[PDB]
Parts: sequence; C-alpha cells; structure tokens
Amino acid sequence: VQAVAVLKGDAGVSGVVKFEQASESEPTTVSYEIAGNSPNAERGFHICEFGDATNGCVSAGPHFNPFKKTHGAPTDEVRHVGDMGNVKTDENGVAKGSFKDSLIKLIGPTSVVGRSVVIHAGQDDLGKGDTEESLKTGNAGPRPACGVIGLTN
Amino acid sequence: VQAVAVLKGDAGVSGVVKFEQASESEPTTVSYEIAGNSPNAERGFHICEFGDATNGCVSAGPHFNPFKKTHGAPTDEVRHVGDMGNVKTDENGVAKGSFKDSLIKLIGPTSVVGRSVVIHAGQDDLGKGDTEESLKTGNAGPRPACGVIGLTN
Ligand SMILES: [Cl-]
Ligand SMILES: [Cl-]
Ligand SMILES: [Cu+2]
Ligand SMILES: [Cu+2]
Ligand SMILES: [Zn+2]
Ligand SMILES: [Zn+2]
Repeated sequence: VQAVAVLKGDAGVSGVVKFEQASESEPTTVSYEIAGNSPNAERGFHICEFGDATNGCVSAGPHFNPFKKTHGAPTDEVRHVGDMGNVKTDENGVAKGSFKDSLIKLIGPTSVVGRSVVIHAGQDDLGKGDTEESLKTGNAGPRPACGVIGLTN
Repeated sequence: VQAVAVLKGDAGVSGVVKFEQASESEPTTVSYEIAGNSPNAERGFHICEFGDATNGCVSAGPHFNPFKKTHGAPTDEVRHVGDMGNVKTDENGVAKGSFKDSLIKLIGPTSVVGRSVVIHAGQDDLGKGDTEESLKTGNAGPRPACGVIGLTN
C-alpha cells in the first residue's frame, strides 16, 4: 500500500512525505523532502489525529495516540504513534531523508491514511523536557506546514 | 464517523465538503459549500481514486470505481461510486447544499477516506453524452479545485 502527504502553509515551508507498507505486520517506510526550514537545525516531524485542514494546521489536533501514552522519541517504548522525532535540515534549510517505523501503519485499525503529517517550527525535546508540555508535544512549537495523508498508486 | 475535504486550487474556486456516516450500512450525508464557480450553472462534483495532490488535481486520478462500471448519475444503478452528479451554483457562483448517498461510505473496504473530492469547470452530462468520454468523466472538463478527504472530530 502507498500513501502521500503534501505539506503546505503560508510560512514558506513545504514538502512531500511518502509512505509505503506491503502488509500490516511489516514496518512502514517514511520518505520525506521538506524545504524552507531554518538551516542546520532539528525540527519536530509528527503525525496528528485528524486530516482536518479547515483551520490551518491547528485542526489536525494532537499527535495520533490511540494507546494513550506520553510523547517520546520514535525509539522509545512509550511514545505516541505519530512520534517520528526530528528531521535534520541542511545549510539550505532542506530536510531530505527516509526511515522505517513499526508503529506507523497504512493498514489496519491504526491506519494513518486520512490523518495529518505536521512539520514544526521548533525542535522536539523528545519528551525529556522538564515540563508536562514536553509529554504531549515535545515542546516543538508552531506548525508551519501540514498535509492530509492520502492514498496513491 | 466524520470526514472533511478542503477544496483548493489556483483558479479561484474553493470550498469545504463534509461527510457523515454512523455505520457501514447507513448512507453518507454529503454537505458542501463551494465558491468561485460560474454563476447559475451546473458543475460536476466527483470523488476520485487517489488522495494524491503532488500534481495539482490531476494526480487524484479517475473517478473512484471499485466495481468497474461506467459513469452515470448518482440515481443510476450503473455509475461510479464517486459519481455525485452536478452541484448548482447561484448568481454569486456559490454552490451550497447537502444530500445522502448509499454507495459513498466512510467505513469498510470502499471507504473514501484518503481519496480526493473534485469540483469541475464544466457540467457533467451524466454519461448520456454520445461519446465514450461521457462514459468515464461525463465530459465535465477541467478540475479547478480538489481536496483530500480526511478524518475529523
Ligand atoms: Cl503537533
Ligand atoms: Cl474527474
Ligand atoms: Cu507535533
Ligand atoms: Cu470528475
Ligand atoms: Zn507526540
Ligand atoms: Zn464517474
């Protein structure tokens, strides 16, 4: 199965996020290319519960967390499903990369199809911040761009 | 279950399409509000197979047609699942309305979540055109706006 999200906003940030999962049990390969970020920085990259763009990136809601856990790093046992960590940006402010994740799926009851991918203005502290905000958003700040995850060929 | 699609493009047409379905067997209520169309006209309103916006509204692909039938009116027995007919525009070019459909669903294997809603520049002949193009698109012309159907609260 294949999915795609086109990140857009009015803050100059934009990109594309592709998703690939053969079967439910197999991890999903996430591939991204996002431009217009701050150069040489780490930016929060998350999947939110709703694919609702009626009010900018805010209507996407909280991080997808069907199991009601706290915010963590993608390598953590305790993390939200939509916790993909931080993406690195180069000297030109472009973040290009790829990775696999076993909690993010395009098939089954926890499918992210129809939900939103969000890129942050700030760095995700990965839940290690000494605040309770850290346990929900990683204190990653504003959402300059987002896109609904749709199905593709 | 509730879904929503925000129609956007560079042709001045835009709007919102809401979807509501309680259970699989029950019809889905489609509610829309689209502005920027030609005034006092009928415009093709369809759901396409892919929620892919990487290339404007073109990457949405053909009308959703999992049962491989020809293009028809929503009241036809032979029609594509994404065949919602034409929406009427007023003297100000706004199309506002609502309706229920039993083939369009937000639940099950034919779910439209993650697919695209498209508004046309022209009128859907409803498959009655004397061309084979009529049997696929209804000859509705260009796609000025489209949006991915995402999940919402
Ligand atoms: Cl977020
Ligand atoms: Cl079409
Ligand atoms: Cu976030
Ligand atoms: Cu069409
Ligand atoms: Zn999180
Ligand atoms: Zn059709």
